[PDB]
Amino acid sequence: EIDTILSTLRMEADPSLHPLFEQFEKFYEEKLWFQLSESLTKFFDDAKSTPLRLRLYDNFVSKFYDKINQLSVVKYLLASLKDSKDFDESLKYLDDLKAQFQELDSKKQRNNGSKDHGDGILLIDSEIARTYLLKNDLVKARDLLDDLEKTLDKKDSIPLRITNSFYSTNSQYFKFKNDFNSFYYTSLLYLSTLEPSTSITLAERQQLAYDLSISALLGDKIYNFGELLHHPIMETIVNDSNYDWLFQLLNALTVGDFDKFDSLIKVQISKIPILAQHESFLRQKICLMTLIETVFVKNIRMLSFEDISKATHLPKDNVEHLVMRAISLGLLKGSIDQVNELVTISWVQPRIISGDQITKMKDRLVEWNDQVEKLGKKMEARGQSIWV
Amino acid sequence: MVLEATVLVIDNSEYSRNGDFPRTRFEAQIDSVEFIFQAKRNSNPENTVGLISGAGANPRVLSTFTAEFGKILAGLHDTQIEGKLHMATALQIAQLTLKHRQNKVQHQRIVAFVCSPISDSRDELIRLAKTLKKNNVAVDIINFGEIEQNTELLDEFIAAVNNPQEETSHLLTVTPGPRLLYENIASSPIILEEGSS
Repeated sequence: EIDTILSTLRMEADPSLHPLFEQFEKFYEEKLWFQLSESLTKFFDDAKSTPLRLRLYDNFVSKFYDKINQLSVVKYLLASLKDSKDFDESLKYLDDLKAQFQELDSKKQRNNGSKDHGDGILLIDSEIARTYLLKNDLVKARDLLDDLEKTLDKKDSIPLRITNSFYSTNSQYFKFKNDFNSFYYTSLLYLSTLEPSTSITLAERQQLAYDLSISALLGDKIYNFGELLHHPIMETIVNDSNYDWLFQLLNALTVGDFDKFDSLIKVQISKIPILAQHESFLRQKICLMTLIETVFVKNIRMLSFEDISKATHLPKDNVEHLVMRAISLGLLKGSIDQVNELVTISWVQPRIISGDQITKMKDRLVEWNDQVEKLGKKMEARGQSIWV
Repeated sequence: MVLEATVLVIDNSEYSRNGDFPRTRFEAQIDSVEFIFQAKRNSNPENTVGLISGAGANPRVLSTFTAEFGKILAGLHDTQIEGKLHMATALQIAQLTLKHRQNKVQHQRIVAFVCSPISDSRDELIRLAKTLKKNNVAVDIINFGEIEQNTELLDEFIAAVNNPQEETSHLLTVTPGPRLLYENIASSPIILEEGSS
């Protein structure tokens, strides 16, 4: 039964991979099924690339169609169909399974005690959208996102596994459209809810990191550059060669120098054509950052066009445009004169709070406490005979 | 038997679904929880049983002490099939439940099905040992899960709890073969048992 199937897997495979097929069979005899589930996991962790991976699934799913937990089972298929080079085949298998899960739930309910079963279904619809996108159908995936999003919100919560796959599809779609802004939001969440599995290869995580850095260079209101380098995702890959000059564009932006930025960008614009098509956004971005920064670290509320023009290396003609985009983006608030040529700031954007700034907050509160306590002492002496 | 208050503890670990008992161990348990409730009542009808889970990843009080199986049934069907048994929490929770009752002249018992090996701290086990001896609570554990690859940490403590006393605490070990789970509990003493007095 399982015996005939087991022989057939071993033969077409390599000698190195015979004991893997053997571990499963052993758990089956003893009937320890906690161990059988774990041992499938070791398989799909690092041998989802073997040609037999899909068939191996086909015997186990039939047995544990309604016996063990639905999240467990489904998980194997998804990993198997991430390793197929033929996506027409991938779409067919999902479409059958999708169909089985709609029948299954009738049966399955009585076995568990009472449980959900929409868990497998949500993951299947994501895989249909991802197959479409690797084949370049933006629209078919597009109506699948809408319908899939609403079902997340219908529940009080979605699991971390389920929501990674939903956010998996969103990342793929956005980088084709070439919206940096959209790509950025999906990646920061993906790291938060990121699966604890080693089943998600590090190769994907690296690739995802490169694209993330690119979103924030071309971005439109992202002043989270320091923040990006704190999280493990970028911190550890600083000493890799192709992600050197890439992080140096982060660091040049921070300190607000124009020369380190100039020397870098002239090389990488030529080398990589991604920086070429979004050139218009890239130059402006520095200018905006310089402006905000000079405003934030100081405590005064106005600057002449003369101070601004030296800082940003722009003439006073372009400076008035620079100011208009900053107010519009939501970085600053204020008003503009051209008759005294001031920018009057009235609002600054709360940014990363450093240890030093906490001390600073505190000093002022002590100043205000004393003032209140003093006034309240006088206000007792006054009105002493007239109170309730 | 005598008028007895029992907390039945159900394990909802991910070894509670092993194929050892037909059809699945989880379906085997539905039949045993029902079976056991009934055995106790038919012995002497002044028995009551409450329901708590020791697993689901969280322990949960479903049911306090009741003479209706309809509530105990209702608590059982609401379960989440994955967990891990937290041995320590079940004993404590069970003990507090036993302090408050509708009759406070009843024997104090905890019966727990254990479907997995324990992952609990050693120190933690030693503290509960003397907590059961302070409050004069006796416990029969039905084990068919902690003998599959584990050795009984629990043995010494369960022994210690026994005193001359109309209740006898016992470790009950079940061969985990096919003959169904309610049947092995029935053929184990649990209402065929004698006292220590």
